[PDB]
Amino acid sequence: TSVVTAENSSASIATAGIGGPPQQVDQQETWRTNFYYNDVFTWSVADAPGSILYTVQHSPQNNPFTAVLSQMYAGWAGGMQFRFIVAGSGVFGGRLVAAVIPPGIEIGPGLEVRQFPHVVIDARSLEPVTITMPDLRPNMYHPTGDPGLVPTLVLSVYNNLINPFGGSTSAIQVTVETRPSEDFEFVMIRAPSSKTVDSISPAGLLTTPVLTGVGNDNRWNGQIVGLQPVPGGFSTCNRHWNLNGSTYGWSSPRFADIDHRRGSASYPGNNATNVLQFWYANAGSAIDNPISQVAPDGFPDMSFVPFNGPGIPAAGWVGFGAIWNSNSGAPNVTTVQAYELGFATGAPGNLQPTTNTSGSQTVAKSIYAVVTGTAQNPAGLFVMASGVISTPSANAITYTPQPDRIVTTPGTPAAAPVGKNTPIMFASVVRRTGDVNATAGSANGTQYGTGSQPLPVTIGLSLNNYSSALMPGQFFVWQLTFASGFMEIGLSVDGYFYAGTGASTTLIDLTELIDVRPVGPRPSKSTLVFNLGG
Amino acid sequence: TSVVTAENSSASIATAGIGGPPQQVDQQETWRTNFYYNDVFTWSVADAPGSILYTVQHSPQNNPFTAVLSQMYAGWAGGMQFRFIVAGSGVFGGRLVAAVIPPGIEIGPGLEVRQFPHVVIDARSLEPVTITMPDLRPNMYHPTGDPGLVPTLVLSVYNNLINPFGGSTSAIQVTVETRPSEDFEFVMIRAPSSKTVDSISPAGLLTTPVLTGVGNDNRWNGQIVGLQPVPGGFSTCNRHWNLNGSTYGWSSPRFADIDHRRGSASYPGNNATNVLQFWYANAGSAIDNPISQVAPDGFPDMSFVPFNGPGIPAAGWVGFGAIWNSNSGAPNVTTVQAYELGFATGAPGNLQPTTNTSGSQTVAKSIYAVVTGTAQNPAGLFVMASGVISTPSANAITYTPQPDRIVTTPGTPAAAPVGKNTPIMFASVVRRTGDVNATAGSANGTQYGTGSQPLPVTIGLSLNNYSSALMPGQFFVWQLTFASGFMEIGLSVDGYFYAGTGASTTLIDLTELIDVRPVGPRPSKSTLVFNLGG
Repeated sequence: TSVVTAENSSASIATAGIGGPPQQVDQQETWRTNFYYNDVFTWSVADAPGSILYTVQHSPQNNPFTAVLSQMYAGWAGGMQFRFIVAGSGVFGGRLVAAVIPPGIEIGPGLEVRQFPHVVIDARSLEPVTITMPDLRPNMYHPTGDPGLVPTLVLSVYNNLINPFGGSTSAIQVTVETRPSEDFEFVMIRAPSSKTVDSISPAGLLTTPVLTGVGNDNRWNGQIVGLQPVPGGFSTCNRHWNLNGSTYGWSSPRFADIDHRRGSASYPGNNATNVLQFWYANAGSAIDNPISQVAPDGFPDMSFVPFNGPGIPAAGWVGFGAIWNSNSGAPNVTTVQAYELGFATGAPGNLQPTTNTSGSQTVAKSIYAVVTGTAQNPAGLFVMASGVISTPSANAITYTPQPDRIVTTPGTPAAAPVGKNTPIMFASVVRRTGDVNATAGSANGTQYGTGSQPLPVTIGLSLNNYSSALMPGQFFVWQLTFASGFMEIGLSVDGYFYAGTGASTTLIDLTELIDVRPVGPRPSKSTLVFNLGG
Repeated sequence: TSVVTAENSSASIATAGIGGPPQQVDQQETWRTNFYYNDVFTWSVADAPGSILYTVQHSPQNNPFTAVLSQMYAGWAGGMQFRFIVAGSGVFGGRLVAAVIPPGIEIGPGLEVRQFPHVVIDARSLEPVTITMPDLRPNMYHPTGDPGLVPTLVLSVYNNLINPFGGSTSAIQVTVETRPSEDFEFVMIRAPSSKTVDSISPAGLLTTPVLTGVGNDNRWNGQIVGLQPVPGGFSTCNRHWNLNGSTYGWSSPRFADIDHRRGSASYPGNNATNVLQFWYANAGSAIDNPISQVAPDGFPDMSFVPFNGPGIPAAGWVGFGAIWNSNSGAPNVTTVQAYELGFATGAPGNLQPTTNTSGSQTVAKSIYAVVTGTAQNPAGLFVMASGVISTPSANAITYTPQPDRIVTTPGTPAAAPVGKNTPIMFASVVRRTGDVNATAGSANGTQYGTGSQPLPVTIGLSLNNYSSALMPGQFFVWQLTFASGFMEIGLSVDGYFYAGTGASTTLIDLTELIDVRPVGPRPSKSTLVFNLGG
């Protein structure tokens, strides 16, 4: 075998002797002789000449085996060899340029990689193309924890990609591989406790059994069976956490309980027998909720539908609950019922649905008859957190909610389709009131309820800060593999999830889904693949 | 590594010793061992066999690093190595021939490159094809400033390019790369003050922040947000500067002021209360303007629309201004109003719009009521240079101007679509009179006003002479790179800008535009690319 050493090799082990004798310097060790996978990027026909497709800074992490060895060593020095395995086709054309940009030069649109010392990679190349990144460093070694100035490896489009067919295929995958060079070394062994870049990548929170096993939504605690796209956009802010340590809304991530103490109660009719109890409060009276004052913790963020009489309302959010008096509260025995909660205006007269939370008032009307009706001014509610959907007859209404019924607070980031990508929404089979036995079989299509993001993701995002873990303008992409196809699923800086379905409103079933796999950050201009089983 | 020396190598350093010892002659210097980018040309399927695609004369400039080193050296001698990296495809066919034509032979259509000593370059070649241009010179060295007779490198079509598909892709990009040969040298070090070809290429005047940042039009001082093509052609001559140091029109490039002293004034009606003041002068009475006598400096070159009564006219050019008496002028206090200016015939009776400036008369009619109306024969105007567009109601009329309303002087060069290319026109969002709050958001589409060329280009072209900087029959091409595509934009010998959209009238938005890049001269038969985001 032949392992290529760097140009600055003899002065690299010489000046890194301030760390003592070099460690893991044995050239017959396999982890130093073989190339191993590092990354995959995508080269589309929409890429301009001169545009940068791949960028990596010099670091052991670029190799899977020097990233393992760097957690026991407090320092490194030496180069790294990169290989480029274009998937390609013999009908595609266009070249790439790869050059090692020295420290002190910007990496941006104005950079002319073609006038650096470079290597050229064809779109139809069989053998992989190799370049060596030396360790052109001003520090004498890079301590793992603050490495210093490093060279950068930049792939740029030389000639733009052409496909002389037309549609269908428009992007080529290029696989980066990585081997240490002959003068790479480690110094100053440390305890494996912890160190290195002191941040967490957003990769391990979304694993395999989150979609084909356990895993729940943000609205009901239902098992995820589908992703359904929406074209045009939607907004959710209840249990939706963005990539920083913040949210815009109430409802801490737990389906426990809804409890409110102060608010008015009423019932219609002159007779206090077999009526519908109606409870109301304004927005901003929730003193007990430490996150947001606009609602009690666990209140559903849907718009109230105006219904009257004995008719069961279509769609909506009902939950089992009771009303309790204040002053060391013991609830009334003769009122426990299913209640539909929501947001209205003009209570208790002409009730209209509301879109914005400001200027709205929370309402709670019973759907079934109750033999007693109270009207005391201090009163509250106690409603379980998990809910069901009220329906007039069986059949199947629609997936609930629609994108227009979902209430938003002021200052909320909205999902927008960028390119051919479109946002998705996670579906779950939920029980209903028109048919309790809604097993997923025959007797009409079962009801689907859709939340924004998976809860495991909400729990694992709430604690950690990811302000630099994903570079804005891109999304982190996972690779779902079914039994007869595969798909790419993205995750932006706002917590939204993307798939490149385009203008389609068809539910995608995770029945035959097997495994997922991290890839990394990838820009929003690249279309996520849709090679499904169909 | 191996660097190939020339055939006339031993007699090249020998006869260039009249300059003394050779400089930058060190073969281990990287700038002499690596190939670097020089140019890109395009090989279309419309190219005949024998037709010349690429031509370069022998010069250090052909290399990015000997062009840097030539500004400190007053002389050079030796060869240069060229490489040809065809982007290609495995489905394309056809060959090229590259030969070094000696001095004293013409470079034209009758030249048979295939019977010179040549190299053959396939359309589907993976490895680059190398040729060496020796320094076959009659002078003993080439002083930078007057080099003398040089050999020329000519690429010609051997077999014409075939695509056995049909449409879509019809052109291949070929990338020229360049390395100095072993006997290249510099002599007689000079001060870096300045020298070399003593002219400026038209490349640095159109840079990145001219389109996604600062940058204004020739009609209003509005920020450029779009390019819109027109099929059929248009003519503009007001602040439109061609590639020489000349123009055909008035209005020096500055939005300062419009001031005219002599000309007649009138108002209709027997009552001198709440009338529309109307001022007129003939074409050719502007003594104060040193460029052209046909107009005052800053007068808008649009055709007057005939309107009467209290109706606000559709389209047009209005500006805020007042009338002033002569003989050490102090203006009248009781007449300051918005005025619509323009060109008419048959004033003050039957007013008709005019196309040609000869035989026309400049008119200036108020659109709003004014409590005093003068009729003195010596009177003038003072109108601000920046203008707005008068509109009856809100909505959106059209982009203004249309190609037919624009007045031309006699002797004006007209834009014509050549091939599939078509001319473009730079758009800007301008304020209107029907809606002052024309922020680019909701409440109908905002009004777009279109000028001919960017002002930075007018300022940077006015001073310098470019009579040989662009070879006629071609255009200089820049490479715009968006977030999801790219485009080629040309610039001819007449100041017009071209894009290869074809027969389309759709506005192209520079919202996602990032960077531009110079390429060079490219002929008019080559279609500029349109790989946009759609």
